[PDB]
Amino acid sequence: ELPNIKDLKSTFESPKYTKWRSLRESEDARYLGLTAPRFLLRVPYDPI
Amino acid sequence: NKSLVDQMLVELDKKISAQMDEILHNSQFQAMESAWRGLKLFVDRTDFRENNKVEILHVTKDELLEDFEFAPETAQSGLYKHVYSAGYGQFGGEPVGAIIGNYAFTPSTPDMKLLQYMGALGAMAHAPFISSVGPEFFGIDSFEELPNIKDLKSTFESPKYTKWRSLRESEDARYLGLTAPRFLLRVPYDPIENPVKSFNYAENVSASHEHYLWGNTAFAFATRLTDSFAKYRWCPNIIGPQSGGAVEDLPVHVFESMGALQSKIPTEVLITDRKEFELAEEGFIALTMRKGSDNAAFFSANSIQKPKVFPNTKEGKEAETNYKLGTQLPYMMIINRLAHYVKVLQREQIGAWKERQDLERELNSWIKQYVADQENPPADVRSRRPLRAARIEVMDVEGNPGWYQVSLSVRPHFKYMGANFELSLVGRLDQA
Amino acid sequence: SKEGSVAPKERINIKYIPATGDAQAEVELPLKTLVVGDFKGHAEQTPLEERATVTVDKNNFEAVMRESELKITATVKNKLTDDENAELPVELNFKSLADFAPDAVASQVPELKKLIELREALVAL
Repeated sequence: ELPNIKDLKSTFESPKYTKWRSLRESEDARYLGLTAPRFLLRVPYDPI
Repeated sequence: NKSLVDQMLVELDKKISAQMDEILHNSQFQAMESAWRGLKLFVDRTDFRENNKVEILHVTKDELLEDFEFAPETAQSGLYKHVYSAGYGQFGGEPVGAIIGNYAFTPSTPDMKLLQYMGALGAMAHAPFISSVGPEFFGIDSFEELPNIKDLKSTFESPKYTKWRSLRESEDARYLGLTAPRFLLRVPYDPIENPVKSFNYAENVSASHEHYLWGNTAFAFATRLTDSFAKYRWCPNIIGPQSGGAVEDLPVHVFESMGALQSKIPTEVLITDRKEFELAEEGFIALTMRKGSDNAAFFSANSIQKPKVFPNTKEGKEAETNYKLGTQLPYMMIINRLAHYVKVLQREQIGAWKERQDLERELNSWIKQYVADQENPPADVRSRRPLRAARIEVMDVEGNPGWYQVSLSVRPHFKYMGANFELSLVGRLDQA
Repeated sequence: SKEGSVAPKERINIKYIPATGDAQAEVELPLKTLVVGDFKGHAEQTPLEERATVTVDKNNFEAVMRESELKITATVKNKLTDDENAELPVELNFKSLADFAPDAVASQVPELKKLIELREALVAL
């Protein structure tokens, strides 16, 4: 549903993300990196 | 079939949690928990490798009064023995830097008397006594009605506060500091945000915010003192968002509003700048909440003592300046450490061959150690060397050879604590 | 002795002496705070001047709680039934901060502990 999100910047203004917002301002945040969508590891089993 | 079994589990846990709420929201239980939880909150934000220490002394307010009233004089009180006698006044010992009292004070005569004694003790040991104020001090049920108070200054004109008003005029009031609203120690238990094992417990905070585990702000203030010392071995950097009076990483709690969402404020209320200033004028240390964040800050640390007004003349205004410096804890902490260093280092010199001018020479060379008298030293230097100028005079105690009378006067760097701005549009202004 | 030892006097005497001049050595003072408060559920019989202070730090905080021995004897409304006259008295004991968790509270209250045991039995379906 990522295509249905009209604006992530505005989404992150919610009180819900208070701690995350503070995390991003810490001088230790330079050593954190998080990735977004996953990816396929296996093609579904198939006779061919 | 299992669906019905699951419903049984739902109702079982429902009932269990209803009971669990009663224990966790029990005032006796919370008293115990908040004491120790708040204590750790303090302890683990300090750094014991920086020569910081802390001791616990179990005492109730009631038995503090018992002891102070029992003793004939403060010099024979049990607390005095623990603070002064076994520390500051003992060769080979060490002096207590500050005393943190985990108490809430009201305008009640017992509370007033207790503060009087603590002021005396702090004065003698040269260590401030910090604690907190109860909501009822302001005539309100809880701190959540502070926005409804139209004027604190006028509130304190009531006969009700007679003793408090006299307390603020005492020369011992410099060693008292009381904080205003409390702050959250614990986020309510929640399957997602704060889960427990086995039992599916979801804590239900009711309409009463006293269900929240509130903690004593004095401990927050105490960590401010520790940080300043840890970095500089001095305690003046405790009154600003950037200077070091910022309290970072407060608990948050988003919950449903009127169909929207909102977070319980870490402090009971969101103090406005005007309200904060009012509290400052009345000698309270208000921890203010930074709106929309998890950060709070102490904008100033005025003591209980009320400033004196002098005649509007060169000399009179200098008197005001001097007295006001005395009324503020960021400067008194400088004096306090100086007192402690003098006591210790001078005892080592007893019995040495010193004539009057020998003390002037040596004491001058000593005090220079903490002076930064440069055109423009950086804030870091100003922090570790809090003084800008110092003056020492030594006289003789006539009729008592080997005894001297020493006067030490210092001029600290000033903290930025307010300003007025006049804005104006102008044509033909000189070009910068 | 901090005087420094030398040999008996000879024609040639050699001694190491640290060049500190007349500088007065000094001792750094710690910042010690005293936290005073009602850390137990009851007042002590021991006089204030007699009861001692406890040094606390990060490496022994829990040990201090254990040694201090905390206990709460209290009564709460019994909401496990439908009777306003029903009251529940508990005797909680704490050794560390973990003991203030609901998990521990249940384990020390039979009236709830048994219900947790029941819960687990029902889950075992």
